[PDB]
Amino acid sequence: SLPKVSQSVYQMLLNEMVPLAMGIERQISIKRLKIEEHHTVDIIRSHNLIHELYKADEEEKEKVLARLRNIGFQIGLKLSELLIFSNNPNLKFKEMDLLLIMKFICRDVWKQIFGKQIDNLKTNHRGTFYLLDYDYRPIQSFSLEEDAKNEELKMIEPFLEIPVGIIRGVLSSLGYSSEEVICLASFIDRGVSFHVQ
Amino acid sequence: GYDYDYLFKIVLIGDSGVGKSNLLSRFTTDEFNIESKSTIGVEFATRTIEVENKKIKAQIWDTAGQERYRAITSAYYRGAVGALIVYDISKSSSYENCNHWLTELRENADDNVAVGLIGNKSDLAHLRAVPTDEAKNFAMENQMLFTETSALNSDNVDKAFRELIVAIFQMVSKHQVDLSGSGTNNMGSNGAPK
Amino acid sequence: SLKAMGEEIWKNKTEKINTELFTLTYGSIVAQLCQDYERDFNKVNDHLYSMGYNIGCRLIEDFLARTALPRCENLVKTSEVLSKCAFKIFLNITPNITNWSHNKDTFSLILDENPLADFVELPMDAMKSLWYSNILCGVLKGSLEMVQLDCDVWFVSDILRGDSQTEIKVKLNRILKDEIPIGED
Amino acid sequence: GIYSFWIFDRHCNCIFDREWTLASNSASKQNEEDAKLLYGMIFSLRSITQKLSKGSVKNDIRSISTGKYRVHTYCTASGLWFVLLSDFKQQSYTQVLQYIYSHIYVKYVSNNLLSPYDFAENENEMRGQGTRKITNRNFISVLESFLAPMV
Amino acid sequence: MAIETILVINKSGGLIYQRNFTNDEQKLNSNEYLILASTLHGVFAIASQLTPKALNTIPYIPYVGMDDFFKEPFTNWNKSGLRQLCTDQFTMFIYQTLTGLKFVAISSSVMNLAIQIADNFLRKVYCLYSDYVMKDPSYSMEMPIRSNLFDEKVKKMVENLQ
Repeated sequence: SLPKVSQSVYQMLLNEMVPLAMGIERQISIKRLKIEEHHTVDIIRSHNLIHELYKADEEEKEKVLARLRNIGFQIGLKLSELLIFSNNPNLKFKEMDLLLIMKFICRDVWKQIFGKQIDNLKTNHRGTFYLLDYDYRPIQSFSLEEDAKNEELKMIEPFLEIPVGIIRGVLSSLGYSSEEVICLASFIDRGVSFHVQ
Repeated sequence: GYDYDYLFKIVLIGDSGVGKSNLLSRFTTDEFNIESKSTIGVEFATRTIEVENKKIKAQIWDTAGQERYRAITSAYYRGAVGALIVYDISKSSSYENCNHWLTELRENADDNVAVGLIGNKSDLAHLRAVPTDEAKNFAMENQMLFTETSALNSDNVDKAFRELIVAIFQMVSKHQVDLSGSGTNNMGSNGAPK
Repeated sequence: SLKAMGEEIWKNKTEKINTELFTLTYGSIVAQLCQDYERDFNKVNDHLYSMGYNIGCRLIEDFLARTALPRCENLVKTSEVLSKCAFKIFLNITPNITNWSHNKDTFSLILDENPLADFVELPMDAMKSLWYSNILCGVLKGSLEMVQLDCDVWFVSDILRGDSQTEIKVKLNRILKDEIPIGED
Repeated sequence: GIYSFWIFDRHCNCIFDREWTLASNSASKQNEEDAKLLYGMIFSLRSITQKLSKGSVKNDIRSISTGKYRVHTYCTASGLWFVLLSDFKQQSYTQVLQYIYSHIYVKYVSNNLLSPYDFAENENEMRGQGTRKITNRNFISVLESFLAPMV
Repeated sequence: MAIETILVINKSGGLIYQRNFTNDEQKLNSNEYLILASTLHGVFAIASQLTPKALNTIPYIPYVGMDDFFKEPFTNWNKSGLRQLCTDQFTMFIYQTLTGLKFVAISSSVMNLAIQIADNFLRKVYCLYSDYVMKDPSYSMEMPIRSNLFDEKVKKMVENLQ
C-alpha cells in the first residue's frame, strides 16, 4: 500500500520531546560535554533531565507543559489535512454536533498514531465527551524501582500532554480553541481519559 | 621451536602496593601481551637465561592481594620452586607480614625452595621505614638472598636474579654426561648362516 | 549475505506510514526550535545534534537485538552494514558509498531519498544557516561510539540548500579500547 | 535447569544476578565471591579465543562445561554479556539467550527512558569498582516469569 | 571427536608438550603457549570455587586407533573443575589425571558424546605418556618432553583417528 517506515524508531522519537522540552527551557543558553570539528556541544541526557522536573519550580513546570501541547497542536493541525485526504467523509467545518467527529478521531487518527481505537467514549450530552483507552502505546515500557509506585505517576505526568495537543489540533482544524484535561483511570480487567469542551 | 632445557616457576609475593609489577616490567624483556591483573589474579612473564651450557626458561608469576582470591592463590603456589618476597622501604607495615608470607610460602610450595628478599623503591632514599641491616639480618638467619633492589638506574636485579637461577639450578641440576654418538663399523656383504 | 537478511527483517517488523507522520513529527520539533530560540538558526543544529545523540545511543541496542551482528572493526564492515541493513531496516531506504579516502578511513554517505526532509520547503532566511536532517549526524555519532568505535560526522551538502546531494562525511579518528576490570590491587 | 542468571556491562559491572531456589535476586551476600571472578573467567577465555581464532570473523565463547554444571554465554556487540549457569541433559540455550535480549531487555530497559541505559554512574570509579543495579518493576516480573518453567 | 593439537601441561602450571600438527602453515610458536597453558591452569583453579547451590563420568570402549589399551568403563577424577570449552571455530577438551597432570586437546570439529569419544582418546595418550616418557632416564622430572619417540607414537594413533 503506502510507503512505510518502522514503528520502533517513531515510538522512541515520540517518547522524548519532554527531554527536548526541558532542554529547550532549562537551556536557554551534573552536565557533560562532547566535541566536533573545532567545536564543542554540552550534553545532558534523558535520565538526568526528566529528573529535573521532579525538582521543578512551579512556574517552570507550567511553562514546560505549554510546549508539549504546542508540539501536539502543530502535529495535530498538520495531521488533519492528510487524514482528510485519507478519507474523512460525512462531517462539516462548523459541525453542529460533536459525536460524529468523536467517531472520526478514534477510528481515524488514533489508528494512525497508535494502531487501534479509543475503545471507550462516554456521552455527557452538554458537550463533555470522555475518551478512554486502556493500554496507551508509548507508556507500555516505563517503570520505577522496587515498589516505589507512588512517586512515578507524578514523575511521568508530562508524557500525556501530547494527546492534549492532538485533540486540540484536530479541533482547531475544525474551527476553534477548547479546554482540555487528562486522567489515568485504571482498568477492570487485563488507563487514560480525555474530555472535550 | 622451543629448544630450551629446563623451566622453573618463580613467584613474586608481597603485600599490595609494594611495587612488584613496576619492578617486573622493566626487568623481564616483556610478555608480549599487557593483558590484565585481577581477572584470574596472578600474572606471569617469561625470562630466558643460560647456565653452564644449559638453556633455562624462568616463568615469573607475580601475585595480587585483593582478599578475594583466598583458595586461588594458595593453589597457585603449588609446585612453585623459586620465590621472591618483595617489600618497600618507604612504607612499614609490609614488613610485619613479610614473615607471614615467608611461613605461608614455606608451606605447600615444594620440598625445598630458594626465597629471595628484595627492597623496592630505594630511589626515595630519604624515607626508610625499616633499617636495611635488620632485613639483612632477617635474611641471614632465614637462608635468603638479599638485594637493595633500588628503583630506576639499577641492575641489582640483573645480577641477583641470575644468582637466584644459579642457586636453584644446582638445587636441581643433578647430572648428565654425553650424547656424542660416534661408533660405526660393519659394512659387509652378509654371509649369514642361521 | 546481508540484503537477503534485510528484507527478512522487513517481513517481521512493525510498520506504519512514512508519509503523513514522522516528517510531520520531525518538522514540528524543528519548528519549535525555530520559534523557541526565536528565529536563530546556527543554534538549532547544535541542539538537534545533542538530541540525536541521545536517541541514537538507545537505538543501537534495538538494532543489535533485531539482527545478530558482531562488533565491527574496519570501515569496510561499518560502511557495508550502514548501507545494507541499518538504514534498510529502520527507514526503508538505502544510501550509497562514494568519495572513499586514502588508507581506508573517511567516506561519504549520499542519501538517495530522505524520509526526514521529504516534501519540505525551507524558507529563504536559512539558505546558509541551517542543517535540516541533523538528527542523522546525532544518531551516527551517538550510535557508532556504542560499538566502541569513535567517529566524527558532519553534513557536507543538502538538497534544500544546493543542487548537490545529501551526504555525510563520516571520519574515523580512532578506535576505543576495552578497559581492564580494576585499577589495581 | 537454571541455577543463576547474570548480566555484565561494558564497564565491567554485574548489574543483574538471579540465583534460584528462591534466593536473592540482589547482590547482598552472594556478591564478590563469584561475580567479578566469573567475569574474570569469561574475560580470560574471551581473551584467549581471539588469539587462537583463524578465519576472518573471530569467534566468542558459546559454553564452558565443568564436571557438574555449564556456563552459557551470549556476548552482544555492544559489550553486554548474558551468562547463565545451568544443568546438563539439554543442549545450547542460545535461542532463549537471544529471546531475552530481543523481548525483555530492549522492551523494558533500553526503551525505558526513566532509567539510565547503564554504562556507568558517570565517574572514574565506574571502571570496575562501583556498584549499581537496574530493579525496574516490570522487568523483574516477566524475567522471573519466563525462566520459571525451566526449573 | 577430532583432534588438531595436543597440549600437555604440567601439575604446576606451565606446559611440557605441544604439537600443532596439520596446521598447514607456520603458526605463532613461542611463550604465548606458556602463558596460554598457565591461563588454563588458572581458570581450572577458578572453576572449582564458583559452584551454585547444588552440592556420572562412565565412558566405554569405542575402539579408537586402528589390540587396544583397555576394555572396561571407568571413572574420572575432576568434578569441580573445567572440562570442555566450546566455541565456533574450535572446541577445547581437557582431562585431568589423578596425580594432577592435565591433558589439553584443541579440536577443529565443532558441535556430550564428544566427551565420551574424547576421554577415551585422552586416556590413550596418557598410556603412551606413562609408557614412553616415564621410563626415560634422560628425562628428568619437571622439564619439557624432549623425547622424539613420543611424537611418532602419538601421530600414528591420531591419524588412525582422523
